[PDB]
Amino acid sequence: SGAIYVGNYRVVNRHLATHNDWANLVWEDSSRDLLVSSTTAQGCDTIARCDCQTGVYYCSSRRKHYPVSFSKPSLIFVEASEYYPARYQSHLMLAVGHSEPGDCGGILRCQHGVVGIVSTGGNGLVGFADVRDLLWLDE
Ligand SMILES: NC(=O)[C@H]1CCCN(C(=O)Cc2cccnc2N)C1
Ligand SMILES: [Zn+2]
Repeated sequence: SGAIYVGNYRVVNRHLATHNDWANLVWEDSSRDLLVSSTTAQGCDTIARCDCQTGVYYCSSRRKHYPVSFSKPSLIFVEASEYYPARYQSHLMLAVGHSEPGDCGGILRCQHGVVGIVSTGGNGLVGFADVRDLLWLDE
């Protein structure tokens, strides 16, 4: 679990969005595993606007943060799960690191701010849904 709180927006993994997230829907994209909902309170976070390929993510299944090198956002095949059929997930960045289901929502940050959230994993890999291209989050 986990979310990004920026301005009057909450960014979560689409597959973990609550009834309240869907009742206050701003934008969602199944191909990216992202959903953004509106909030009444002003959020705690800054979004990175950069091309960093290194940063640090929070791994809830270890209660720890780990440094990672990650690929540029791209279209990557993701196996079928209970939440989606087998498909290509876009804007996804992979890195070598620990992740379990439950780790989705952990933030990846670089020195400029929030880069994205954990969205996929397994086999010693961790995948992050990129948010740096969503310029409207702080416009
Ligand atoms: N389609 C998606 O974005 C995900 C939906 C939930 C299930 N998916 C995983 O990759 C979970 C996972 C498996 C094993 C270790 N770590 C993990 N985070 C795919
Ligand atoms: Zn950066």
